[PDB]
Amino acid sequence: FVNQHLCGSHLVEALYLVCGERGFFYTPKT
Amino acid sequence: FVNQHLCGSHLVEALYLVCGERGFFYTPKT
Amino acid sequence: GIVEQCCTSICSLYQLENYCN
Amino acid sequence: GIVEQCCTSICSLYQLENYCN
Repeated sequence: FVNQHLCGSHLVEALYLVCGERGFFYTPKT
Repeated sequence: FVNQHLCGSHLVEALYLVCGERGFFYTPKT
Repeated sequence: GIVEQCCTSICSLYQLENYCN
Repeated sequence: GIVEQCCTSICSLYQLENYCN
């Protein structure tokens, strides 16, 4: 699932699945 | 959608929808 | 943290916005 | 940033993990 164009909710989902209990930061502004 | 128990992908989705272009941090560890 | 406030207990807009950038 | 690397271009595990805590 990671090796494609991932946007909006689809990107957030990928981060969620990859990062696990660590969590992540989603900063489309940066 | 915000005024319920929100877990895992459901919580990440709510953050995404609320925070918009600002983005957010999801830190279940903290 | 956010799990305790929004998953284990009922979430709110007030609290969610605390985690926006 | 992440939009440029993963939305506008093709994403990778390598890059996604850069945004994990």
